[PDB]
Amino acid sequence: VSVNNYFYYLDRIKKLFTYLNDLRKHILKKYVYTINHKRIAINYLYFSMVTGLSGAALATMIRLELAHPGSPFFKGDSLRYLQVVTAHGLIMVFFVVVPILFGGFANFLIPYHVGSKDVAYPRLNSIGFWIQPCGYILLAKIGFLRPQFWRYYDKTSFSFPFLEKMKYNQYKEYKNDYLFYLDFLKKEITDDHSFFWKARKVIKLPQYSVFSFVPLKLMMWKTMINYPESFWYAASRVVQSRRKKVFVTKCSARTLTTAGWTFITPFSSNIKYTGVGSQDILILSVVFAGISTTISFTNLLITRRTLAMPGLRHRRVLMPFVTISIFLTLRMLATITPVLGAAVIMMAFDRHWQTTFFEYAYGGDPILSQHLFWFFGHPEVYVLIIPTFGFINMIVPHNNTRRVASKHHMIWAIYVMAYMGYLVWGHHMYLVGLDHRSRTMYSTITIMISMPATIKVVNWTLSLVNGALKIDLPFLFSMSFLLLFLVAGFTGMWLSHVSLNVSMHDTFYVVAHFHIMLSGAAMTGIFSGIYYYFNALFGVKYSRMFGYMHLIYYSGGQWVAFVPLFYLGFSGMPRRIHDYPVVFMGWHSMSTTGHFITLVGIIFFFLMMFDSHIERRASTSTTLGLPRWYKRISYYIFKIRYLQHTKSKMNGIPGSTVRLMLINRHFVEYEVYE
Amino acid sequence: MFFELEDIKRRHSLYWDIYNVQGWVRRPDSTLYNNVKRGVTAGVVASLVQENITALVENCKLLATKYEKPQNLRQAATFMKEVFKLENYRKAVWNRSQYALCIGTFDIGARLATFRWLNNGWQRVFAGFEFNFVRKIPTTMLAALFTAPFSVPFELARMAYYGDKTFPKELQRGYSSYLSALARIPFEEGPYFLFKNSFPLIIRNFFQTFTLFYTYDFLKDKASFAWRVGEQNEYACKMIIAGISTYLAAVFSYPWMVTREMVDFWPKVPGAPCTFNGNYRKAAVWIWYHEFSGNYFAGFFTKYFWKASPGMFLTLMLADKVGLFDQTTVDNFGGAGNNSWEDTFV
Amino acid sequence: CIYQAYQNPLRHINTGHNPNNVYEDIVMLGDYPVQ
Amino acid sequence: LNHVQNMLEENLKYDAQKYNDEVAVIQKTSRIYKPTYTIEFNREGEVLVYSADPIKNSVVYFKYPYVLYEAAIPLFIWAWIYNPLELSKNAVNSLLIYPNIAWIPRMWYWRSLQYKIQKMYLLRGGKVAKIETQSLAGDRFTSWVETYQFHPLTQDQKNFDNQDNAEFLEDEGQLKYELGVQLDNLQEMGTTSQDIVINFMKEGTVHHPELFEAIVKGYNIDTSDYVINTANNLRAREGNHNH
Amino acid sequence: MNYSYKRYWEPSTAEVIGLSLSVNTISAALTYPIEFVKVRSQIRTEGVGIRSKNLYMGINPNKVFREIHATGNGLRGFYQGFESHLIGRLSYLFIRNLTYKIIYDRTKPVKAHNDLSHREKGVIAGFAGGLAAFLTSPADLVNTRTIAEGGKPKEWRWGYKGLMDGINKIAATEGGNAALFRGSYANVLRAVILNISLTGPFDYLNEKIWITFGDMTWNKYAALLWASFWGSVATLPFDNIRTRLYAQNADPTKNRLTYSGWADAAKKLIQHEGISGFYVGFYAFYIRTFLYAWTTVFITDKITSDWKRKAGLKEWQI
Amino acid sequence: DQLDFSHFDKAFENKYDIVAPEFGDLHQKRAEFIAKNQGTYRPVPLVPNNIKGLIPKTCRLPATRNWYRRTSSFERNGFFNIHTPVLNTKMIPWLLF
Amino acid sequence: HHHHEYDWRDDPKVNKDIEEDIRDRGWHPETYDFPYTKKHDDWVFDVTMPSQNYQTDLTVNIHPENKKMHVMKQVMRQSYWDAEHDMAHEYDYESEDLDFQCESFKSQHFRKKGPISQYLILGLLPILYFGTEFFYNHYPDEDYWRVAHPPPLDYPDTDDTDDTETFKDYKSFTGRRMVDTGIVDPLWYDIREGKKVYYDWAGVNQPMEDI
Ligand code: HEA
Ligand code: HEA
Ligand SMILES: [Cu+2]
Ligand SMILES: [Mg+2]
Repeated sequence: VSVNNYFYYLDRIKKLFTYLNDLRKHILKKYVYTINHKRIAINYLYFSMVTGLSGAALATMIRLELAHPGSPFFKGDSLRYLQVVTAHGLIMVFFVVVPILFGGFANFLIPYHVGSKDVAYPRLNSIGFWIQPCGYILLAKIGFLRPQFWRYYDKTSFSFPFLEKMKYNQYKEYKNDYLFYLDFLKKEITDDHSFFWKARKVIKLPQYSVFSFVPLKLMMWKTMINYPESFWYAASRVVQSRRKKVFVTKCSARTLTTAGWTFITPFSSNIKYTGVGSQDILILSVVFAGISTTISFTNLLITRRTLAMPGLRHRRVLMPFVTISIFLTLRMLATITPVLGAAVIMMAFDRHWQTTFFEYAYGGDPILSQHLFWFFGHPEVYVLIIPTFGFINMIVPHNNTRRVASKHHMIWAIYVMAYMGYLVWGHHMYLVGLDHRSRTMYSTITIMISMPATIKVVNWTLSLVNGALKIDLPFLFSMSFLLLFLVAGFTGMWLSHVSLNVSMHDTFYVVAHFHIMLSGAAMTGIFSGIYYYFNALFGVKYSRMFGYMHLIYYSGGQWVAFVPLFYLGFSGMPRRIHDYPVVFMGWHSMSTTGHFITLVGIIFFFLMMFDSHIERRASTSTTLGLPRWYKRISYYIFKIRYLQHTKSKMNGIPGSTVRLMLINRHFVEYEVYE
Repeated sequence: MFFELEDIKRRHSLYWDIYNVQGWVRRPDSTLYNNVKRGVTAGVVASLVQENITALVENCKLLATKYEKPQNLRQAATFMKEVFKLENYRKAVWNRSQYALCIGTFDIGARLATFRWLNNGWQRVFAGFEFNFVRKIPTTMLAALFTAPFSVPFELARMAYYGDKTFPKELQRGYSSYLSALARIPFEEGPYFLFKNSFPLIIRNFFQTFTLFYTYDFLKDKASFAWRVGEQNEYACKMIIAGISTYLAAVFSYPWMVTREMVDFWPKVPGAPCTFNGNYRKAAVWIWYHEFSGNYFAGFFTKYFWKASPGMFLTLMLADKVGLFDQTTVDNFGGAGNNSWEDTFV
Repeated sequence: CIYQAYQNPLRHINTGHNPNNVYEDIVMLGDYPVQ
Repeated sequence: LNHVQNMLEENLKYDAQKYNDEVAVIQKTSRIYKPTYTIEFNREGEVLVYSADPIKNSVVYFKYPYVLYEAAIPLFIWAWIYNPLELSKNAVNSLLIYPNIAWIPRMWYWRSLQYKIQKMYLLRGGKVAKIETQSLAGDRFTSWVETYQFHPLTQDQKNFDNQDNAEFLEDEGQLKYELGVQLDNLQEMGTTSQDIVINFMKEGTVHHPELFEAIVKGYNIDTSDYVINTANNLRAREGNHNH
Repeated sequence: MNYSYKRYWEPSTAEVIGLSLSVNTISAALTYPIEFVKVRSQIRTEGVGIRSKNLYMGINPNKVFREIHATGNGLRGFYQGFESHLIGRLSYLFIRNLTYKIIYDRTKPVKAHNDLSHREKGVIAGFAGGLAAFLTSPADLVNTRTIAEGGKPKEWRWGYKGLMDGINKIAATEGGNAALFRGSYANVLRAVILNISLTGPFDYLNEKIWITFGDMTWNKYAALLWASFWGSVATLPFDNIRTRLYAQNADPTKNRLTYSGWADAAKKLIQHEGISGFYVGFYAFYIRTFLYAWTTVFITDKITSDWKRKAGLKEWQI
Repeated sequence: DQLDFSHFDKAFENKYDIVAPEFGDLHQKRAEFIAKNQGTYRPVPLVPNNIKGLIPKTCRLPATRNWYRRTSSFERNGFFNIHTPVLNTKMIPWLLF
Repeated sequence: HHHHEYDWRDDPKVNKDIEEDIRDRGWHPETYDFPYTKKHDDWVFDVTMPSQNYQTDLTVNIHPENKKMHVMKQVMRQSYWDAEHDMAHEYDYESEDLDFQCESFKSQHFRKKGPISQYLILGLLPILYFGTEFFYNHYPDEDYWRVAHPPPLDYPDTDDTDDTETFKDYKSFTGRRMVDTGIVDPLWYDIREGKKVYYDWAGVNQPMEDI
């Protein structure tokens, strides 16, 4: 019969609560404790997006600081500018590109491309995926957090008196000595358990023998009787004074700064030069990053050596270019990581134990630290730029339905470039003044490195030709990546000249070279691979209009921000400068505008992701299961299927004749009729 | 004190900064009356030109439907004279002049005044280009959204005034002029007829205004190097910028009218519900989801590009002449531009 | 597992492995299987 | 937007509906011609009708319209170089515009040369005609077109000639003039283009002329009496006197 | 921020009453169709709720307005509810304003830079609004009974020709003025929620904008928009419940679901529509509230600025 | 009866009465005539029939009389093709500059 | 498996409050199964190519330009997850189930889409985060984003701003001579009463008052 339960509302509430509990359990299972490679890669990609947003914000702040001569943004905080520059560099290099590329691409593809079940150590993969956030956060908080916490207008003098434990040292003597302790009780009170603030203002008050300069915020100790807060509340912004002078020193802690991406000794390797703070934080973050990189490299390389499929045991030519580049870069990272870790440990020991590991006085030499950093330096960039070439090569072959130009030659060239990258250490330290033989050897090795790159460019160009071009959004990104890589190679080759390098070492030319090589080529290739594999990663087809807008604004912004930088480099603008002469204002403003356009393009890409999520339409492989028409029957079948799918898709669209008639009769606004 | 909500007035202390010419400070010349007058003048001129061009084009189309295309230069001159001789063309000139006065008085001028009220404060760089290119991005979008539907009433009035003469005179409501129709029909059919599913017009106007304003501002700020590094005339540069902006606006705007026509002109399939269901917003969605983009761009040049793009170009040129694109620029290191003279000569 | 008994107690020595409000251990807190 | 009414719009909608309902893809044919000779189609079931080498019969290097601009470019080059008028830098740059555009007429003429039907064949069934041409870069492009797509033009080419009763050939079969014919839609390289005018030159040879006239008239031919020629005398991309 | 206030000059009670009357009349006239549509929408899905998924969810205010216009009365049919709702709005505003003015006169801090705290001001405003809305429950029911007859069957229609005729019919058929207070507690709760969901967020956003963007001109409008959104989110279930209650016709067979009170109405809505049933027409309600707030704020602020300038307060004091 | 979602009941009907025309009786009569004469009564704009110096238009002329070669073309399947041989030819010039 | 009972409010044809997604007219994702096995496309003719055999019909001509209208076939909308059933499918009965894979291919965890509002945040994430680093955090300084207003007259002191003294420097002949030299630009403001009125030519708004 009918049941009259008083609260169907409570029934529905119980249903909702059960839904919430089951949702929490399912979220913990498939998004927290999951060992799925796809889920781990998706999480890593989201974290990488967040980190890249933070890095782009740091870059935008740097660009705003450099926009106008006279330090309009940072207000002369040179230490803050240096910290922000180091933070941007580290977050983009060690926390954005490496995290995104390694985590996302490897986790998504190694299960598929290498054809292995999950990862070699799924527990380690999950551990690294969950561990990257700590370093991500740590490296991004240095610019806003400093040991000198008080503000420039913060009158720390009012509160620091309470921090002084030496004020009551006298009673410390009689704490364990009671024979004459009462004698100390016979003294006259002057500053015992009392605080007398000297007159902070010129008060001409004849009737007042004493003027209480005590903080008004601490008048009634009863209020402070239970407040579990420090006295800094009285010291935090209790004055209306402001010093809007660029000459006014806003730090007074000049030793507290950062030493950029490459730690430069002894400036970084001395407490007198680099105070306790950002330097130590960066060293610890580098140690953590090295541990995480070792973990990731073990998890990746262990599978490739062991978990290979029955047919992909040794013939690496069969694997995709992106996966081959992944394996090669993993080996390269496994090479230099121990050296980087040892160098970081030595730098930390010098900073905190004073081993004189960089002091020229009793045996040390900053050249050793510079050489170690460079031995970690050039291979890092070489490994970083490697995967994007494989991504572009994989994107191009499917779009043109043709075989690659020279797969074996390209693989061998990549391996040779990786081998050669271990011998360009002296190239980045040409001005350090090494032995002329060493400088000549370094220059000769640097010049010879371009031999593999030309092979790759020729192979890409040749594979792009004599094919069946099917233009997709991915193809335009690959073309943009190739165009960006064209200029960077020329800039690097020009910088390889000894005289030109001596004329432009550590300048805006080098800054432009580095940015166009990394920010342009690598990020463009990452975006291309994202668009090339948008379906498998997201499950829905991409949004054509917003994707085109992103590919347009992002490609233009890179050139817009790198052309003025190269122009200033030809004018000899020093790198890592907080301000410049007025002669550089035009180029600086152009670079800043380019950076803003790049930010707008990033916003457009985010809107593209949102639109793709709102679209919810299934994607169809343009190859239709036949990426190569290696046979006439295959070509005929592809043509027939394409014609059928076109006829089905072009259904309900008005016919050619009817559309022409309507278009011709469109104008229907006449004055007088018959 | 009067309603549930309250906007409490709170006093605050003053502020001081080193520089003072890099933010958004409303121009003293940016006043309501002056902005309204300049926008009205520019819009009226541009609308009059566009309407005269549209009338001439329609008369030429009618003549071509009546007589063969000219065979020589002399034949072209004769055909042009014959077309110009049309009393239908004269009546169209009068009606389009009325409609153009109405539209450029209320749509182009309104959009220009809104842009002036929204982009008055953004000062430029003393020795370069405006690096804060995203500062006015929200201002331009909001300003375009403000005046996006201002022209739909006049457009609907014109369409109805030219749409009733096609029906028999037994159902003719008069409409001696465009102004007469605009005066009578609102008191006859109700305002809702002039604002019934005007989404295509609203979207087209919004997109056109946003494209024109943003592109013109970005080009004027960024391309100054072409008039600074290179010693160009900058007048051909202004004209080229106007042309590029007009082409971009047309490309970004024609899809709304294309969707409206597809909803209202595609032959309906017997025995099925309407694919767009008669809202046409899905049409835009279909336009935003169509696989063949060109399918939503057919006849773009033929249908409306030759009728409104010249108006937009003329409006941009007239705005440049009226100086409505003026953005302040002061030396960030000299005199009024700074408050700390120490870090300027040492 | 609040108000929905997904888990069965007879197969679980220590009921309460997940946050739930519709379960109770068969072995009571004052229960003791003795010989 | 449908709230406003226009009787022109209503008539247009009614006409569109009528066209979509009545005008169908399947259409009956009436212009049918029965030839006066049994036709011996080639090994590929084709009978040749017109063979021509217009490139061999064209003035390529020294053309009428292109020569004037091609020579006048040096005058503008000299004027810009010597600054004879003593103008400004911007005026000189403007004067430099002329040389950058001179290639357009020559390119247009060369492209126009490609549209000439070098070879014409009729396949079995008398419904599709294969027209083969060669782009001046030596690009041999062939296309099959429907029989109904042809419409003759006048000898003056200023007005569309009547689809029937046209006399564009001599009595013996040779063409009376260099003829132009319009095709509504031609699928060149798979891409359909609308309203394209092709030309058959008088220098061509009208093999089996009668059917050619039927191809010119556009009427469908009754391919009843057909023989097969077993002679693979044509090679893959065989060299031709037209080059 | 406690001493940050700026109340150097104070308005008089009569001028405040007159300005409130004029501005509220203008704002209600502007928002009359919006309120009528929002009331009509809530009757349409009183037992169906939002059955659409993801972005399709909610009731299309554009579609509702299109249907209302196509009903045949056109734009002229958008003031039938406004005929009586205006008087009730004016009465509620007058009562709340008198109570709040008396309270503020009896408890204002001496310093013009010092005002009653957020909690105290909210309490006073909530008391005034609750009293005022408890006063005008009959007017709310009468105005609601007019618009509700359109989406309801003609047999189930109540048949009110306006304010006085509707009042007489209600006092006759429904038993008496006791039925006039059906849902009076709901109206009081709606006003109280409205009385406290605006000033807090408005002041918070205004101060945040002042700190982040200086004393810019967009601060007032941005704070108004944020406060309107927050107040609409807060009071949305209360307004829906009050409408569904005051709309309850006498004939039980003529009611889709029977509501014996706020608890019964909420239980039935949760059983049928669920939690999302309280978010019906949220966009339309927010639009109406924001429009009324913008009109009233602009008019009253302009009038007050003119009055203060006449009074001669300093440029910083104005 | 009510609250029985298995079969819909008239109590759930939300239908607004259609009182009068939305735009007016003139619009109603015009709509009636249009639905009655759609494709039947075809008014034509007034044009002077005799025009000295202008040969009357009698039929469609061949494409050789056009004053401008359009780029976009119409594929008979209903497509609006931009990539055409004429498009390639026109794109060859500017790319050279 | 299995499903619920009949409800007229759940039928879009009955309930008038259901808005039909024009991009999802012919597709009903609720009918999609894992793995999908519904055929939805085959060889279709008689749209532009007649299905009859007119290969050698001299009396029949095919006119591809006169194709009749057809029904638009919307693309397959992405599947929406039936969370409840999925919550049952992915549920775990701990310490009573062996860690083995069910033989059925239906046991494969097919990732189906759900609500979209979360991704909406990803649309505004680049903006919000930016504000988080610039507005909420007030980096690099509080005044960097504040409205620009110059300091008042002799505020905070004549050492930092001796504007009145500047007026004296602008009143002497030598400074006047400097103006004649053109090297020093004209005065940036004028001292009116005790206030500094910046002329409209200065391009800077009026200095904030001392409240
Ligand atoms: C992923 C990033 C990346 C890549 C791929 C490269 C690639 C190269 N780099 Fe470098 N480089 C950096 C990132 C990179 N670099 C960074 C970050 C620094 C600064 C470190 C610091 O801050 O100090 C740096 C610094 C740096 C310096 C010194 C700057 C300084 O003093 O510190 C030099 C000079 O020898 C150099 C050279 C090269 C060369 C010769 C290549 C070659 O691999 C590329 C050359 C290859 C080609 C030339 C092939 C292109 C093919 C063509 C056929 C081009 C010809 C085309 C035309 C002329 C049209 N790089
Ligand atoms: C790969 C590393 C990388 C990247 C991407 C960038 C990107 C940018 N960098 Fe730089 N930069 C460095 C590495 C990088 N940089 C290093 C190593 C230094 C020197 C450190 C040192 O001095 O020691 C440096 C120094 C440096 C300076 C110091 C100035 C000077 O030395 O005088 C400046 C100032 O303009 C600058 C500007 C920029 C700008 C404006 C961008 C813009 O491109 C920012 C645009 C944003 C991105 C390119 C990120 C993409 C955003 C995402 C969210 C991707 C996620 C989305 C997807 C899934 C694709 N950078
Ligand atoms: Cu290197
Ligand atoms: Mg150096």
